[PDB]
Amino acid sequence: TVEDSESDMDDAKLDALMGNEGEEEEDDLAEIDTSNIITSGRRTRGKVIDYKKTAEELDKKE
Amino acid sequence: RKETYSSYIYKVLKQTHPDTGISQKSMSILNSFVNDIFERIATEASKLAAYNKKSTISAREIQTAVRLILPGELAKHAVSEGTRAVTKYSSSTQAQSSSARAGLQFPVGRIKRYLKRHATGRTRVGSKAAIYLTAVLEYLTAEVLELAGNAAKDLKVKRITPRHLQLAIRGDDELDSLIRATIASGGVLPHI
Repeated sequence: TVEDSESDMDDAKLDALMGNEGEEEEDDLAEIDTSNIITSGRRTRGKVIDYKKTAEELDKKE
Repeated sequence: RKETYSSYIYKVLKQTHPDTGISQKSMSILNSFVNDIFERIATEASKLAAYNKKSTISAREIQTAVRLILPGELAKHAVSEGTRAVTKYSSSTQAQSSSARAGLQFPVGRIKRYLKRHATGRTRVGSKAAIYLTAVLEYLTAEVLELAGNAAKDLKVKRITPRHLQLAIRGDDELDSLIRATIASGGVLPHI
């Protein structure tokens, strides 16, 4: 099947050939604010010791 | 079943954890979530946009949805990671590789396609969107798998099952009230 897949790359264009507003530079770059406190998408933490005991100590105290 | 985000996930599966052959259905629930949360957002975005005539689904459209969708805390990080993303993503320029510049090896063109075929409403999908969707997915997608992944293996088996999800999902009240997708296999919480 694959032969040069790897991210494909030849996709975001063939489909976003729509042109795209091009405002890419003005995407947003501003709303940033809670980025100095809440963090994730890299190595979250929780484990969540199942046994359900945590499903309660949490579904109630948390 | 078709193909699902099996491959790329498989990449976020080995990366999130090297011992995670993940249960097929756990791949269906996540995929269903990832697919459902993909809609919940892009749906409301496409909603407050179909009514606003905005049509131009920008970061602000999905941001609000994300803000109205996600309980908030998750959103707070979903919008923080999504913003910083357009930055490093646009910092250079779409002159290298979106499936590498977005900083997210998640289907940027295939999902962008889910926005073109599903929305098909003059949705140009400015760089101010497709990424916000790949960023929020890898965020919660990697999160649900991170909790159950590092836990399902520290609990008993590397091949997580809808059960470890029963917790990772019904456990986190927020997500629960937000996922409530299926859990029809490990959600052994009500009827015994």
